[PDB]
Amino acid sequence: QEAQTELPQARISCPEGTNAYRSYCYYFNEDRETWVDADLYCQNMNSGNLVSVLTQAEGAFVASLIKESGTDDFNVWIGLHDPKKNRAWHWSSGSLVSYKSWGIGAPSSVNPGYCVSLTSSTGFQKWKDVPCEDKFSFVCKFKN
Ligand SMILES: *[C@H]1O[C@H](CO[C@]2(C(=O)O)C[C@H](O)[C@@H](NC(C)=O)[C@H]([C@H](O)[C@H](O)CO)O2)[C@@H](O)[C@H](O[C@@H]2O[C@H](CO)[C@H](O)[C@H](O)[C@H]2O)[C@H]1NC(C)=O
Repeated sequence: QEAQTELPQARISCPEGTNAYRSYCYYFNEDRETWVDADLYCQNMNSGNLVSVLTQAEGAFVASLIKESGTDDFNVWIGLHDPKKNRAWHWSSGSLVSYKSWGIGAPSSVNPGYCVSLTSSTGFQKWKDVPCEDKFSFVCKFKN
C-alpha cells in the first residue's frame, strides 16, 4: 500500500521494432531456426513465446505484420505443436486452442509433421504441419 499510481508509458507502449495488439507486443524475426530454437529465442527476450493465434482477428494482425516486413519467405513458425505425436495440438505458451486455420490437406496423416507454420501461398493466414527440424523465420509474442 505504498505506490498506488498510474502505469508509466513503458507498460502501455511496445519497444522499437515491436508492434502492439490488445495488450501484447509482437515481432517477426527473419533468422532461420528450428522450432525449438525459435521458441527459446522468444522466451529469452522479455519472456515471450512463439506466437499463439487465439482469434481470427489475431491471425489477421499477424499476417499483416509478416506482409509489412517485405519478406520473401515461404514458411513462418507459430507456436503450435504435437508433442506426443498423437495429433493432439498444444500452444507452447500453454493457452487453449480456441481458433484453428488449417490449409487444404492439413494436418496430414500420410506424412505427418509435428510443428506448424504459416504459408505465403495463403497470405500467411493458413497453417501447415511440417517437420520440427526445418529452419524457418518466426513470430514472437510477449506481454506488455
Ligand atoms: C506509479 O508511480 C509511482 C511513482 O510515483 C510519483 C513519485 O512519487 O515518484 C508520484 C508523483 O505524483 C509523480 N509526479 C508527477 C508530476 O507525475 C511521479 C512521476 O510520475 C515519476 O517520477 C515519473 O517522472 O511518480 C511508481 O514508481 C509506481 O510504481 C511501483 O511502486 C510499487 C511500490 O510501492 C511497486 O514497487 C510496483 O511494482 C512498482 O511498479 C507506479 N505504479 C505502477 C503500477 O507503475
